[PDB]
Amino acid sequence: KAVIKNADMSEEMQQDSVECATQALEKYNIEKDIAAHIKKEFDKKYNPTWHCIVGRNFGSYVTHETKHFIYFYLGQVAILLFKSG
Amino acid sequence: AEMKDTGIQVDR
Repeated sequence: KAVIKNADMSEEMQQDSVECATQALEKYNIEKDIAAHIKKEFDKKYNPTWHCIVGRNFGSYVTHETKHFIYFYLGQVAILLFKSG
Repeated sequence: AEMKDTGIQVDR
């Protein structure tokens, strides 16, 4: 049950975020590894440089390229994926 | 090229 809280990317790039995060959740138990999976995939499919944060409790402030930002809920975790550089 | 500064708070 994905829930988009704040998206800036295209409906297509947005679908790839959810899907990609889904596979990582089906595979990894540790947030850091889930974050890595998603980051590495986006660096590949959409070129560097991306950054990913996964967790249940945190606040952040970042600088990103417009149309390249997404914050959403998947499972009981929240994912912040964005490109800068 | 066209940057934005965004903050997010997570408490689920």
